Amino acid sequence: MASMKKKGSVVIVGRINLSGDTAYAQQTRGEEGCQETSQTGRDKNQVEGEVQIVSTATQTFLATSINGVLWTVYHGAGTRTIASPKGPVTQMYTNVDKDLVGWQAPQGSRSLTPCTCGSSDLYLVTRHADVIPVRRRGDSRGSLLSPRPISYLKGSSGGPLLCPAGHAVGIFRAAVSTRGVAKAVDFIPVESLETTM
Ligand SMILES: COc1ccc2nc(C)c(O[C@@H]3C[C@H]4C(=O)N[C@]5(C(=O)NS(=O)(=O)C6(C)CC6)C[C@H]5/C=C\CCCCC[C@H](NC(=O)OCC5(C(F)(F)F)CC5)C(=O)N4C3)nc2c1
Ligand SMILES: [Zn+2]
Repeated sequence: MASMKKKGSVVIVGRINLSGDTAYAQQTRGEEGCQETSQTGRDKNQVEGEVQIVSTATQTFLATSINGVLWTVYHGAGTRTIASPKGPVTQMYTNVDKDLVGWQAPQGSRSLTPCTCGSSDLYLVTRHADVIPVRRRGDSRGSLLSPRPISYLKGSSGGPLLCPAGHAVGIFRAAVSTRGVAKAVDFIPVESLETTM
């Protein structure tokens, strides 16, 4: 009982810069500092942007700010706190049935606006700053216009699907693959986020 360990916090280790005309990933913290920060839960780094790259001790994925909430997947974050300048921050949303968790958006982040366009021409942003066109096929499904191996999508759960105007349409959750080729993606629709709020 006295030897029971405590799981570390999720740690922001970078971001996907969507500011200019070129999307590109930036790293803000290395492996060693990530491990240190996950154990203390103290992260003094400045946060910027909409899409964060986050990591635990064993997994790395994405987290996206929408309406002042940093959203990500439960299968990445579990019930973990997130590191912040003042210590670990407890999740304000947890829904395992949706594979969804959320924390208050970090100070300095920018939030995407929920989409009300009703458009089916979407764009998935990956951890490698690829902007993949995706056609919406259902409430929670979309097909890649250019299929590719699932390797290129691994580590991008928690990333956004965006409409043509840059609104948040959903959060990337799972990949539909055949023979290792991702033909479609499963995502948490922004409306499901809005009802959880
Ligand atoms: C524990 O408590 C919970 C509660 C609810 C929950 N709900 C889920 C739907 C779920 O799914 C698992 C994780 C997800 C994934 O890996 N997601 C990423 C991703 O990148 N993760 S990650 O960032 O690398 C990582 C692991 C660090 C965090 C985007 C994928 C990228 C590549 C796929 C790799 C092969 C996998 C193909 C697989 N496909 C699929 O399950 O098909 C189903 C389905 C669908 F419609 F798609 F839902 C009916 C057809 C898939 O995508 N899985 C498997 N786990 C949970 C767990
Ligand atoms: Zn829109």
